[PDB]
This record gives sequence, C-alpha cells and structure tokens, in this order.
Amino acid sequence: GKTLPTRYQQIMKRLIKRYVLKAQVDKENDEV
Amino acid sequence: TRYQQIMKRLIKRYVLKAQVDKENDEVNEGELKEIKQDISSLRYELLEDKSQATEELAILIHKLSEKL
Amino acid sequence: NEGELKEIKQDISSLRYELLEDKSQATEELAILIHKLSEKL
Amino acid sequence: FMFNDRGTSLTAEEERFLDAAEYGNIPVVRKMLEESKTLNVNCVDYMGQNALQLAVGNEHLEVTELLLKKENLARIGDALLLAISKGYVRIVEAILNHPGFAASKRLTDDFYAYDEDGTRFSPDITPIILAAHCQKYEVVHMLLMKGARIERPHDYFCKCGDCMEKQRHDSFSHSRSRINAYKGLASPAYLSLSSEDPVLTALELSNELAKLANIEKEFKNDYRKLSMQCKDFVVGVLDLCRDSEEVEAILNGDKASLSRVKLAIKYEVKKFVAHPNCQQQLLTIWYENLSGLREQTIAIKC
Amino acid sequence: EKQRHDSFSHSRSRINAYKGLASPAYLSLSSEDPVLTALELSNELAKLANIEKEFKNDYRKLSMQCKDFVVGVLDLCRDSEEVEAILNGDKASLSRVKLAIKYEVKKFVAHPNCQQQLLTIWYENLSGLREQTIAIKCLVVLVVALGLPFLAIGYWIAPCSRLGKILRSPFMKFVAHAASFIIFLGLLVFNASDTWTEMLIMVWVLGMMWSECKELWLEGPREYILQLWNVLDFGMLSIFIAAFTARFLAFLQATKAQQ
Repeated sequence: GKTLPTRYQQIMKRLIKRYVLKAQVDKENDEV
Repeated sequence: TRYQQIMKRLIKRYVLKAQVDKENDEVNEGELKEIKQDISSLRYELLEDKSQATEELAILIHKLSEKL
Repeated sequence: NEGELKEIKQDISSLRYELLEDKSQATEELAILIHKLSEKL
Repeated sequence: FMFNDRGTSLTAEEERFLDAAEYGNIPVVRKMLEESKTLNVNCVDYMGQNALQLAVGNEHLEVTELLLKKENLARIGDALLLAISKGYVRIVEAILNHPGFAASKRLTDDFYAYDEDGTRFSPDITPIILAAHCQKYEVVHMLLMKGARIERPHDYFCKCGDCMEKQRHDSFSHSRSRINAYKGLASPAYLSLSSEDPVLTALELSNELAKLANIEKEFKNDYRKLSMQCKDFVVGVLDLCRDSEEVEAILNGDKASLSRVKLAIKYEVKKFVAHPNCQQQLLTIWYENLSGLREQTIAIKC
Repeated sequence: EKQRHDSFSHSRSRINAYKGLASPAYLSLSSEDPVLTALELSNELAKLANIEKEFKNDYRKLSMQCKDFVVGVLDLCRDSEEVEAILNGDKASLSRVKLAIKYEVKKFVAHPNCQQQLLTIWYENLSGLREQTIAIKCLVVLVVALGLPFLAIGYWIAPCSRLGKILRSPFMKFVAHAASFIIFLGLLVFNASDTWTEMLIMVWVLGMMWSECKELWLEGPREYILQLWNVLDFGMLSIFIAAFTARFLAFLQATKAQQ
C-alpha cells in the first residue's frame, strides 16, 4: 500500500490432453 | 421479381467459385493419411474376398472328390 | 492441387466398387456350378 | 508420473479388435461384432477414443455403418462433431440417420461429453457453429435444411437478465462465447446460404464488428480480422459479375437511388469502391452528358 | 574424465541432451506439470547460452521453442478456472506471472488471456470507469483527484469507508502518484517565475528520497542497481539535496554576517 509522499491434477490432465490433440491435428496442416 | 433471380445467380456463381478455389490450395497431410488408410482397407477387403473364394473352391473340390 | 488428390481418391473408390462387382459375379458363377454339381449327384 | 487413461491395459482380444477397427479391417470387426464377449468402450489408447470415435477419425464408412447397428455405443455426438470438423460428408450423413437424432437435438449437460468431462470444441458450440467455422458448404446446406438457425449475439451494453446473470460468476467466458458467435456469423458460407441477400447483411455486419472492436479494447485483432474478411466477401461477390444488369442491382439495389455505394463509403469499405467494375460505373455516370471529351487524347485538351 | 581426451564431444552430447529434454513431446508427457519445468528450463538454457559463447544460436533456438510451448499451452484454455490455475498455480499468490517476467518470457505475459486477467484485477474495485468512453473522462477524473487534502484526511482519520475502499485499488495509487508528480512540477514552475515554495520543494524531494530508501531497502544492493532509471532518479534527488544544502550554507553564513 503506497499512498503519498485434487483440482490441480485434473486441470493439468485436461490441458495436456487438449495440447496433444492440437499438436497432432496441426501436424497434418503442414506441407507434404 | 428480377431482384431474387439476380441474387440467386450471383450466389450460385460465388459458391462454385469458392468450391473450385479451395482445390488450388496446398495439400494437407490428412489427405495422404486418408488415401493410405483407404489403400489398406482395400487390401484387407480383397484378402477376405480371396479367402472366401478359396473356401468355396475347397468345398467344391471336396464335393467332387467325395463323389468319386 | 487438391483436385488431384480428390481424383485419386475417386479412382480408388471406383476400383473398389469394380472389384466388388467382380467378386460378386465370380461367387454367382461358382454357386451356379456348385448347384449343378450337387444336382448331378 | 506419466498420465494415463485406463488403470491397466486389460484385454488383448479387444485391443486387437480396436487396432483392426483403426486400420479398417472390416472382416475382423464384422466377424467379431456378433461372437465376442463384449463390444465395450475400448479407449485403451493413450488419448481414449472409442471404436466409433477412432473409426470416424480416419474415414472408414463401412466400419461406422457396422458400428451404428450396435445400439450400445457412446460418444455419438462427439463423433459427429469430429466428422463435421474433418469434412467427410458421407460419415456425417450416415450419423444423422441414427435414432435419437430425431428429437431435433440441434439448438432445441450430458451429450457430446467424451472422457466423462471436458468435451472438446468450446462447450458453448453447436454443430452449425463448427460447420460455419470450417467453411464446409455442403455441411451448412445439410444442417440448414433441417433448421437450426444460428443465434443472434446480444448487445454489448445490454443489461438484460440473462446477460447480467452470465456476466457475474461467468465472466471471460461470456466475451469468449460472444466472439465465437460473431466468428461463426461472419463466415462466407453462412453469409451466402442463410439470408435473402448477403450484401447488405455483410456490410452492416462489418460496421457492427468494427464498432465492437473499437468499444471492447481486448481481442481487437480478432474483430479486425473478422470485419476485414467480411469486406473481402463483399468485394469478391461484387467482382464475380459479368453483366450490366448485375452490377447495377449490386451497386444500387431496389442511375436513380444510388445507395449501396453511399453506404459502402460511409462504412469505409476501401476495396469495394476501388474495384474496376464500380470504377467503370462511376466513370460512366461521371462524364454523363458529354462523351466527346471522355475519350479525349490528353489532359492538355482538358 | 570426459573433458580430457574426450573434448568437443562432451559439449556436443550436452547440447544433444538439452535438445531432447526441450521437445514439446517429452515436456508434455514426462513431468507432472510442464509449465514450471518449461519456464525454469528456458531460463537455464538462456544462462548456458550466455556462459558458453559457441553454439549460441542453438541454445537461443531451444529456449525460444520452450517459450513458445508455454505460450501455446496457456492459449489453449477456455475457462476462468483454467487460466487461473495456469497463471497462479496452487487472486492471492499471483506467482507464475511474476516468475514469467523475471525470466523474461515476452509473448507469455502479452497474451490476450493473461492481459484479460490483468485488466480485471487492474480496475479491481471501481468498474464504472473501466468501461469508460474515452480518455477525456479519465483526464477529468485525474483533475478531480488533484484534491489531495480530502483523500489524506479520509485515509488517516477513518479508513474502511466507501472512499477508504476506493483508495485501496491500484488505479487510484497510480493516478495519485501521477498527480503528486504533476503538482511537484507545477510548484517548480511557479517558483521559477515571479520561502514557502522553497521548503515545499525540499519536503517533496525528501519524500521522494524516503520512498527510494524504502524501495532499495527491500532488496539487496545488486537488485537496486539492476535497473537503469533508478540510477538517474537517485542522481537527480541527490543533486537537489546538494543544491539546497549549498543554499542553506550560504544563508547561514550571510545571516551570521548581517547579524
């Protein structure tokens, strides 16, 4: 103050799954 | 009226143009994976066809050998 | 051009249908021959 | 600490079943559909897609059709969304003829929920939204042929009951669902297949998206991108014409009452007015009465 | 033992192990949480890029790739709970953003989701001005915040009131420090053109120096000299001190004389 002069593991599992699916899908968009 | 006909014509032209232009773009690996998968599907299906044909021919041959 | 991949896919499916029809006609001929052989006995 | 899906890989029989259903080994799955112990959910894979899910993943129409005749499958809505995403019209149409989908399950929670929680693709999104995102035209025609109009997103400053309830305790997802609805409404497909005329709706939508980009400071790049895409749709549709009558009905609508160009410059659609066809019509009206000087040699005679 | 008789292959195997540990795949499948491991690994790879001069491009590339993994994983979320568990971890105890800016992950903090959370906490108490029309109303609000006596009286006499809760919001502290700086400049300019003003300026610069004292006391001297603007601020306040002490010495001497 300057006036004057558990849930964690489940969230992480969900995000990691999302990231893996996203990367696997994006690898298909690249060139041949 | 004329308005609806003109709009129908232009919309049809635009849809055909977009569908044709989507083919000019670069290739997606999903298409090669899909072609590969359909090739393997065809392989399995033709193997099953050859197997059923061999079974039918064997049944006919067993019948012909038992008739004699 | 994607048209070339679509065209290759279409020809693959054409080949699939044609070979299925060939297997069907072959099975019909074999069944006719088997019916003849079973009726001869 | 490697995360997993099941406790342990239980069955080798059904593992082989799943791995043959992956590569489309239709004699194996057909022989095994009727004689096996159980066609369970077989998500032993690291990510956990059901045999139906996996089969739809790789465009196996025979496998999908043989599985839809089992009446004991889950993840159906999820497989439909996935197939819309890829863009395989055969599989989507085959899934739409499955029982239970006769209750108008589109825009009329327990469904789509794969992995017993956390369904992919933005839990506020219905099939038609994904279909408009993925530019699939036949899919849009299929869905709209069964109804399910997209929903209009509410006003930003509006303090209605539902908007207020979803503002408190639901913040940062209200803005996200709003930007999602605006992303779906602004696709070329939906704009070309929904309304009577796309031109007027597109222009006014572009202006509304620009105003909302100015109001809401965050995500400014996204609203800018959407409205630019809509400008480009308008310019393309205008360019695709080939007759005088067409360019007249586009530029004016139902040269007295030259309105749509006026609204275009009022909404600031740069590339619309600068098109060679628009420019041609403007230089035909600009030298209206005297033509002997329109074809003049140089500016010295002028 | 692997340094002697085995040189140039020890550094190569080291860079190989660091290239493998920094892949998106291994980082996403090995550890319990990838975010913290990735950030700390990025900082370690940057430090080793600075230490070992050769192959600097390679370590730079690896640590940039790790920054990009972190930013992507953060971007892929869709709920309030997820962005909160990512930005903070197990809005009290806002730590992972602090470590992110300490390790200098540029694109991490500049993401629209992080920015959204920061602008929700930034206008914490007063929302009626977060949705304000233009910056002209904000300028009007600062001009009306130029009324310091009301604020000081209400703060030290009876806190926890409506105005006591308003002052406990970050935008207020910011605009109040800006107003103090502005009125200091104003007093300077007023004193410029044609005794009380002199002492007021002296008290203001003494307050600035006490603020800087409380500032550099919090951390070690190295953290104090770390920034560059603090050096200029310190030099400026000390110059004011020296000038006013010279004026005071001259005043005392002339007073004794003409006395």
